[PDB]
Amino acid sequence: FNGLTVLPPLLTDEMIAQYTSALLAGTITSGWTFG
Amino acid sequence: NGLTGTGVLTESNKKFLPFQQFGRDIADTTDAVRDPQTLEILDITPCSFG
Amino acid sequence: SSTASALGKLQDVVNQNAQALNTLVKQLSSNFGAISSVLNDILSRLDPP
Ligand SMILES: *[C@@H]1O[C@H](CO)[C@@H](O[C@@H]2O[C@H](CO)[C@@H](O)[C@H](O)[C@H]2NC(C)=O)[C@H](O)[C@H]1NC(C)=O
Repeated sequence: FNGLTVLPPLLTDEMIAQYTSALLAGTITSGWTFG
Repeated sequence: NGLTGTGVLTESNKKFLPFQQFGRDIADTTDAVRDPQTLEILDITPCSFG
Repeated sequence: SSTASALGKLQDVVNQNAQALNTLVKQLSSNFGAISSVLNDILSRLDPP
């Protein structure tokens, strides 16, 4: 801490995991149609 | 004792070896001191900003 | 699980950023030709002009 700061990312890790889970479920149930 | 700086001081649980006077961690920034009267280790943190 | 050093790229990015910050903050202790590297001392030890 000498005048320098670190800002947190807007998306937390839980949300990123949720996106990955949604993508995986979509591709595992609907094929490529959901794209 | 001649070492000057601004911040907020709290109690600390570090254990100085009986001859050091202060401490630094990385890039040579002082973090702890020893008051020459009570002979206890105090911890320094910068005043808040943003 | 077993083999290590499989994630070299992300570790490299982190190390590069940390090293850049470290060298930047360490550069604060150089005279650059002046008489001292601390500003309070030169304030309190010498004539303003
Ligand atoms: C510095 O001198 C002061 C003046 O007496 C000491 O303060 C007292 O010291 C006695 C003996 O250790 C303690 O029982 C008291 O509680 C102290 N009073 C305080 C701190 O208000 C002090 O101990 C001396 N410093 C050192 C390192 O010996």
